[PDB]
Amino acid sequence: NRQAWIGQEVLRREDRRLLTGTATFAGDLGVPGQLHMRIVRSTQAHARIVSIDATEAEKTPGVRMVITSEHTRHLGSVLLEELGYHEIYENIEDFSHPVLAVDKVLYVGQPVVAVLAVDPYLAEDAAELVSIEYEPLPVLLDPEEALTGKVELFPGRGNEGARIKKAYGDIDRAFAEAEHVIRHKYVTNRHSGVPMEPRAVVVQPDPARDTLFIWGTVHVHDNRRIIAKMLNLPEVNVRMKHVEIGGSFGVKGGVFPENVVAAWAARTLGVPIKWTEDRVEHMTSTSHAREMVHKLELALDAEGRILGMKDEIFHNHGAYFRQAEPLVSDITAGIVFGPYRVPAYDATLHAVFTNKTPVGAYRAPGRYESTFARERIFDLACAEIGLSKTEFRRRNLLTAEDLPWTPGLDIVHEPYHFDSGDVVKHFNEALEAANFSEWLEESKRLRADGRKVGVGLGVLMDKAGLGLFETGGVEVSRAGRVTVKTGGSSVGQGIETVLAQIVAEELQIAPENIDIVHSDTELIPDGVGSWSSRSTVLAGGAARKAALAVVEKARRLASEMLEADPDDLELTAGSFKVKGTDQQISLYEIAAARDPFTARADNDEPGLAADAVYMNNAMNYPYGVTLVQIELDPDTGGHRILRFSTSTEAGRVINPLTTRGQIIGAAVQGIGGALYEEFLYEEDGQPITTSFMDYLLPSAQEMPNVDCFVTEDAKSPDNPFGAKGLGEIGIIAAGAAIASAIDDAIADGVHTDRLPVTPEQIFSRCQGLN
Amino acid sequence: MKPPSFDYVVADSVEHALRLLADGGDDAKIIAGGQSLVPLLNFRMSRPSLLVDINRVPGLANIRKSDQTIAIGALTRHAKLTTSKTISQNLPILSEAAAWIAHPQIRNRGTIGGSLAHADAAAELPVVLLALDAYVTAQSLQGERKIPLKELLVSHFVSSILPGELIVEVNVPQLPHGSGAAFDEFSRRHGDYAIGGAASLVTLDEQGKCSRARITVLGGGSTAIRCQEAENILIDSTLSSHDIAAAAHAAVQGLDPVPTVHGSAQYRAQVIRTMVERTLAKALHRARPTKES
Amino acid sequence: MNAFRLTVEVNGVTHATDVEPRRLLADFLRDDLHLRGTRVGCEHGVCGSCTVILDGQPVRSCTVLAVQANNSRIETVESLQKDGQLHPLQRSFSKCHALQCGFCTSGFLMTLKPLYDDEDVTLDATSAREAISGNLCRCTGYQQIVEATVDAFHCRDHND
Ligand SMILES: Cc1cc2nc3c(=O)[nH]c(=O)nc-3n(C[C@H](O)[C@H](O)[C@H](O)COP(=O)(O)OP(=O)(O)OC[C@H]3O[C@@H](n4cnc5c(N)ncnc54)[C@H](O)[C@@H]3O)c2cc1C
Ligand SMILES: Nc1ccn([C@@H]2O[C@H](COP(=O)(O)OP(=O)(O)OC[C@H]3Oc4nc5nc(N)nc(O)c5nc4C(S)=C3S)[C@@H](O)[C@H]2O)c(=O)n1
Ligand code: FES
Ligand code: FES
Ligand SMILES: [Mo]
Repeated sequence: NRQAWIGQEVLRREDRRLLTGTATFAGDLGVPGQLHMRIVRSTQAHARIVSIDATEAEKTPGVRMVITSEHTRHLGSVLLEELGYHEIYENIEDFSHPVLAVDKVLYVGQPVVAVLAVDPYLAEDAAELVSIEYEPLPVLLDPEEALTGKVELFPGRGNEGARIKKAYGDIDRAFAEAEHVIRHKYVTNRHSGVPMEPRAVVVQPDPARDTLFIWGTVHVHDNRRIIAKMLNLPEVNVRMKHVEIGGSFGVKGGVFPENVVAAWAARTLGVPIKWTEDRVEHMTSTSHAREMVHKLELALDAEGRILGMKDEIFHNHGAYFRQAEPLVSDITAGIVFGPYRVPAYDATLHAVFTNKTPVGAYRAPGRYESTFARERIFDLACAEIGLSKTEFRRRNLLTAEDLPWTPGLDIVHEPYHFDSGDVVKHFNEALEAANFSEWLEESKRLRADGRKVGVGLGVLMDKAGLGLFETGGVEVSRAGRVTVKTGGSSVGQGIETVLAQIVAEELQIAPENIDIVHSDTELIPDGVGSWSSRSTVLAGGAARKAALAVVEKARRLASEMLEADPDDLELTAGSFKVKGTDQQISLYEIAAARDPFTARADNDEPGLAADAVYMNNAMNYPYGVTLVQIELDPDTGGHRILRFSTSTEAGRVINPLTTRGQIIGAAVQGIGGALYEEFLYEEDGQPITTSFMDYLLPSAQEMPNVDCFVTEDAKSPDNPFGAKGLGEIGIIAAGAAIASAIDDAIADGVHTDRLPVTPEQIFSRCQGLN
Repeated sequence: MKPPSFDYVVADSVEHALRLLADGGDDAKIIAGGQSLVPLLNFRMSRPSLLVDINRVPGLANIRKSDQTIAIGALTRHAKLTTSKTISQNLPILSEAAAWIAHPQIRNRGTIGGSLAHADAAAELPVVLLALDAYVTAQSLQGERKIPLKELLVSHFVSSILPGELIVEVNVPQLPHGSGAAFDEFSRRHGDYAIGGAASLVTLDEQGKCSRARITVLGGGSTAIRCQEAENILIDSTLSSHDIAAAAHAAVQGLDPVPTVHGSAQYRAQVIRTMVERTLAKALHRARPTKES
Repeated sequence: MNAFRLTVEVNGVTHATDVEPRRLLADFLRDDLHLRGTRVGCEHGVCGSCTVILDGQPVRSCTVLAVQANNSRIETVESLQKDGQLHPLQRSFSKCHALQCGFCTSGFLMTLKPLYDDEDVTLDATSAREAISGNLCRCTGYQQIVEATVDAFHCRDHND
């Protein structure tokens, strides 16, 4: 019996917690003697202040204290972000406010003053009574007029952002010797993750001062490292506790001003502090994303093959870096080329500042915005060259042949180098088999008195190792069960299930008996976290050589327990059959026997100096094509997405049932970005989309009756097991394909630039009939 | 979140309610449903000192076919409009119109009496009820008024209800017999506050001219709007894509809407325009009986 | 200045407690009736999670002051499970991976509950979508939920 578990559809381990409601979330936590923090936020977009009136706030009963800026610029550093630095140069700042500075305000929703009261009702009751008089300054909003820079945000100025540049060989000759040279600029919409759980933090101090407990949800819960350094009380003593999270999409990823204010205030009062975000707040305070300006250029010959490709990008970072370091901007500038033959290139990314909510990293950050413009310049190019988008992408995709194809673009640091180590294979048979699966041609064939069709491709910077390591640990027990410690984090995508399978496979124990513990920094003093579709080959790779450390620790230890040497039958139950077929020793009894007999019955080998797990220089790049067909009502602005199918090649799907969730779910978040979601600021500076009535989240009825999934496990990469990151591959080309279809269905020019596609824009067909 | 502090009471009777909030507050408010008041509280956009819960008062809950009209209690739930009588002539337009009001969860607690007194510019009910020529009885401590729907709707979020007084019941006249009623709206997602919508109702002359027509507009200004002159076109004239198109294209010329987030001014005028003719389409067909179907 | 005494039935257990009128039902059902099962996402009758059974009808625990619920039956997601055995709705939701994060699970489940318990109707993909539509999710999106609900209604009725 060699029961296999990886690749199998097994129902999630997380399911029952969430279904019954036994699972606790950050907002669910209660601690006796709690104080409830409410935050007085900005009402100006750009303003310096004189704030001294919390008098009637301080004097309403039930309120224990009101925290001003002067409390917190103290010690009271300003929000550091970490490695990925060089640095070039420099950093400060942003970081955010970073904590309430008693001088200037750089966006509506910025923390200025925190109150502390007994119940959250009384907390904001006192928050109203706080008065701050403002000097309104001029307001910056357009990324392009940020750097043509009058109206400077920082008085030190403090050039807006960081300028990233990457460019191969001889693009001067690649362009100069081209027949069709194509220039167009694209604009992406400002939108984010907007998960269902708003941000929430609970801090309990151990006033014995020794320590501090944080049931806050800080999204690398092993980034106590920041709070520690900031508060100067490091590094244990800041012991983080595990909580379930209601979705993040990287939008919650990192340290916020709220996190430190609470932690500081908790420490210096010896009193537990609780914080729970407004949705409204979330819309003006939680990290933004997606807003770019994509000037692009192409070099093409009479064949239609690529020769040269690129110009400048303007990433609008909002007002501040927020562990939203060039990281994403650096990634974006690395992969606006995707999985194509691109002889040369010229990135000049301008990460810039405006009076908006500080930009973090939304699901597939910088790659939704880039694979849009890239596929919106390719579609446009087919208009002049004259012939099909299908057979353009078809023969200048990614020659292989070529593979390994060390590019092709830069000067390749994505995010460091060198890459693209595209050792993973056949670029094309995906697109080929993806349309041989099976329609596309079948309703390009349309009697089409309705409307039309679209395409788009997405490669992914999706195992950001991180580099070198990731920790893991497996433990067998006296009670039948198995325990797995990991540096992973259940944002709700099924890590605790995937790892259980990985361990199940290697240990020959049902994934039911295995439990997984994460984000509890007392058990797990070191872990990396969960971002950039990574946690399987990294943390699952940790789980493997952990479970593989026990099998030796056990099988070796079992040969000593009976007297048979390490050869037997073949050895799994999980237990130990020597011979064929006398006797046996179970895997748990082995562990139960290693008690206080001079020892210990467990493993945790990742890692040491010269790390473990080892994933270094080159990450895997998964690639995928999205296929869409839309109908449109022209007398109004309506549309009904008739068909949808994202198909992505990624070696070794670990859990097919759950990966389907990660593909479909993401794809919808893409349609949300493509046709519904935009943060609208009024020309003076105030946010307009603050409620849910304004910001449009896709609902059940409007979505495609099915997103089809075409994944194949050809060409496993060489990081055993040969698997890929898949938690982002849904949204990548969701924007471009929708756009192409809309332009194909009208039909004028293939000339759409700005997302989203509002119903007002989409009667420019009233023009067509006129 | 976090609504302001207030005192709270449940009224026993229709004049008990009037009696208490009168001396209770210059700024005492009524509640009933909550789906508009309670959220206005979590946004701290309202500061009642006293809240009067009338949601538990006997009479105002039923539906009657009195005389040549139809009586509806003010506390009648949106859901009990999609169900069940429903009412006479039934479907009337309302079960077709209420089916747009947000979702079942909200429709389960939102009252007709609330939406009319709240009077959101984009509220689906008043738009319909104006096309039916509604009549709203409003009891007060002093006496009892009856106000037609035309004067009632003042502005967005403003009604002509005097402070203190209470909307008791809405009665709609049961129109003619065998007439056409339809309602359609456009919105990004099914159930959102619509960009543009229309409710058109046609009565056939059989011999088949048009005897009477009433037309209203969702989101033409600050309130529902009768297109009294666009109706004049249809009168005496028959069927026809053109008379329909001519009627619809002439209902929007007198309209200046508000923007911006979901659409611009002239934009909405053109969406409403296709809403009028489209409703007029099914405003026939439904007008066919003589039954035997 | 003003305290109010609640006499409410919650998931069977009747409670008597004094609460300030302004506390919302959601906050009351989480404190101190520590039934964290009910979850709060939006703040104005949209997110869905909010949703609870009030007197048989699904309403938002978030547009109702706790005080308005006096002398009424209330049921939350905690009340589905009956002696270890997950209520079939919960089973098919896991059988079809109808949930990844957890938030949009109280909301949908409680919306679907009275619909389930009453003998009609069938729920086909189209009518299934319309049913859950009152609840938002940012993870699935719905495809599997719609697939999950349908499955639940087949083992319900036609059932071998
Ligand atoms: C087109 C449309 C879209 C909608 N969309 C949404 C949505 O997206 N989300 C949502 O949550 N809800 C929505 N609603 C519901 C809307 O809030 C309704 O007004 C609902 O009925 C609110 O409950 P209520 O008005 O009965 O009680 P409340 O909302 O408590 O009433 C609010 C106000 O009405 C007054 N009032 C109520 N009854 C009376 C009376 N008998 N006499 C005098 N004054 C009275 C009160 O003084 C109070 O100030 C929508 C409704 C419509 C028509
Ligand atoms: N059942 C699964 C789950 C994940 N994977 C893949 O294996 C890795 C393990 O996941 P993880 O490392 O956590 O991926 P990320 O750290 O990038 O996070 C997951 C991904 O997809 C997500 N899925 C989410 N789902 C829910 N319900 N809620 C969130 O907040 C989520 N947030 C995310 C975010 S953020 C991203 S980017 C990922 O590469 C994923 O593609 C898989 O094969 N099978
Ligand atoms: S938060 Fe109360 S309904 Fe969404
Ligand atoms: S809401 Fe995040 S998983 Fe459904
Ligand atoms: Mo992410």
